[PDB]
Amino acid sequence: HDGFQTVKATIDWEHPMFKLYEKAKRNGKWNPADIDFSQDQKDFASLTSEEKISALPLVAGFSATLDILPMAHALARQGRLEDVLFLTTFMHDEAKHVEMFSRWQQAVGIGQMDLSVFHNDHYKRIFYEALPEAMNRLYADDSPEAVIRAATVYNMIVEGTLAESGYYTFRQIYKKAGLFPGLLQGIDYLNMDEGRHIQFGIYTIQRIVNEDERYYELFIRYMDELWPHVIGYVDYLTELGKRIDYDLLRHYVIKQFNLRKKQISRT
Amino acid sequence: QTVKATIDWEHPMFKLYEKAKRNGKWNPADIDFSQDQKDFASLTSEEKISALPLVAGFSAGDEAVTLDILPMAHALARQGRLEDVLFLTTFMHDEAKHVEMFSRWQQAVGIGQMDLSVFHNDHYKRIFYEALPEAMNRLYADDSPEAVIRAATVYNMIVEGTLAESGYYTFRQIYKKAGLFPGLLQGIDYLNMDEGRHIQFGIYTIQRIVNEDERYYELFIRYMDELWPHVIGYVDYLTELGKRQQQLARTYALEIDYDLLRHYVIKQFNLRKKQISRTK
Ligand SMILES: CCCCCCCCCCCCCCCC(=O)O
Ligand SMILES: CCCCCCCCCCCCCCCC(=O)O
Ligand SMILES: [Fe+2]
Ligand SMILES: [Fe+2]
Ligand SMILES: [Fe+2]
Ligand SMILES: [Fe+2]
Ligand SMILES: [Mn+2]
Ligand SMILES: [Mn+2]
Repeated sequence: HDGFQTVKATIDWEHPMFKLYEKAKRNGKWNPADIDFSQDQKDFASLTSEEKISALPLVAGFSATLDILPMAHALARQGRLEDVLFLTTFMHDEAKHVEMFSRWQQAVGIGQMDLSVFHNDHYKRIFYEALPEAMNRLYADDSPEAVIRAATVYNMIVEGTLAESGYYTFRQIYKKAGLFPGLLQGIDYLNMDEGRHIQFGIYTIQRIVNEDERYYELFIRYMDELWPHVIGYVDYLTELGKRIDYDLLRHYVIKQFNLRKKQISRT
Repeated sequence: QTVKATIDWEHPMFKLYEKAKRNGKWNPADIDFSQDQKDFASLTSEEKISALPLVAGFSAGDEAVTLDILPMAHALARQGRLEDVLFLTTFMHDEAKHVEMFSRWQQAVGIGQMDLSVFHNDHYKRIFYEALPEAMNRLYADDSPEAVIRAATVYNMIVEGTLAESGYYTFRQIYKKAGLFPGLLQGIDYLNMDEGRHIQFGIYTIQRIVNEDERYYELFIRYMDELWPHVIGYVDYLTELGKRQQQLARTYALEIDYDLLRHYVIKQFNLRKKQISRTK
């Protein structure tokens, strides 16, 4: 350490990531331990076994360990105190996301099911390969390019495209049916958390584009490199369920993906 | 069915995570600092500096540990200790709020542009600028029992368990007694509660490692004593600063017993050693 900002100066109170950190503290007090899951257990019990099986592929998607931590290292190493302050709320959010799904699986009795079997090739290419490789790269390579790639795979694709669509899917299937109210309450808290996360992704990608516009084009190319595995995983889930409007859900994915591109401007 | 569950609900560090969530909802943005600002204004310029060395110690220290906890969370996730990692997210968020609280107090009392670094002497720099980050960053390449005990000893048992605990006692002994800085002390009391969980994580980490090989207990003691000369060396310098700017003690009829505080620092240090046993 050469020195410390809160000794020489203050926190940059006007920094957008400090203002995002404040929002996270106000809006992130929810606790998975407070959610009533007893109705969810009775709803899963009340399902024929045909209906129990059809829910597992989508739930299997969410069963995927502080994925953002290397970004917190890289940005701390650069002296971005406000970002680090925000990223402590990002990490705690993700601990609560693992907690909520774990508790819900326990309540409905599938926490010991090996849900891995519903991860096809395209899923694994995103969650087993591109996400951890892009984030871990940042411990050795913190370049403008490496940071945009990390934020694209994780914040714009994994959170901003796939998770968003999964949450919308959960409301479209179960909220309408009046099923699984504890799960849906959890989903709504996760969806609010993930909004701040996507905003950190957008801000990170953009303060870089405000440097050099060549990177805006890296952003699009990286977004486009991953698209075949987003839609390839979506199609596999579509196929399994048909064996609930699957064509408006595939359209929501496409909608979300192009909407992520539009939140980064060239100027 | 057929696989192990994701989370061990009974693990001691999951229990600690659940308490951090329940007990850790305070927000520095809620603290009323308007009486502090009025208290600081009314001080003579001699009285406006007797508190600043300690604030300097805490602002930097809280900043340092916010940056420097990240390797421990890396190492423990790599060892598959999911429940520890869940707990360490509350630990990390706690420390960001501690840095926030101190910066807000500096900002509110009008000293936001003042460079408080000058109150970091040589021994302060050797712990917070130097030994803390080195021990923690080591865990990126070397996550052995030995490296983990050293990190948890410098961070939890010395920095939190000795220096910070003693700093909080100092604050209550001088400013709570005088009725100064009511917002700062409200923060102090919040920080003190959080830090109980942080020391407990250090105790549990250090102990689970000693329970495997007893040779590590002795490493622990040696690391504790290696750090002591810079602990007491920083404490002696702050003592020297207070004895020389006695105007705020005079004004508020405070008998500041610098030897009582020095004994508290010695107590805390011997007490952190005692909370680790050779056997178990
Ligand atoms: C069954 C209908 C299929 C159509 C909708 C497909 C979208 C589902 C996406 C589920 C994957 C979400 C993965 C969680 C990401 C994370 O770890 O934050
Ligand atoms: C005159 C007696 C001096 C007593 C010692 C005072 C110590 C000052 C505080 C500096 C340490 C702060 C470390 C922060 C710990 C954390 O944020 O986890
Ligand atoms: Fe997220
Ligand atoms: Fe395919
Ligand atoms: Fe602490
Ligand atoms: Fe000395
Ligand atoms: Mn999440
Ligand atoms: Mn602290």
